[PDB]
Amino acid sequence: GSKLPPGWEKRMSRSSGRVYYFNHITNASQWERPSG
Repeated sequence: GSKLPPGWEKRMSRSSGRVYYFNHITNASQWERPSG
């Protein structure tokens, strides 16, 4: 994929903000897309 590892969700920010992805191991979030 695009720099992100597997381990992720497509959470939403404050509400409408963005679908910042969120990892569930490390619980960081981001704009790219993982695929392995």
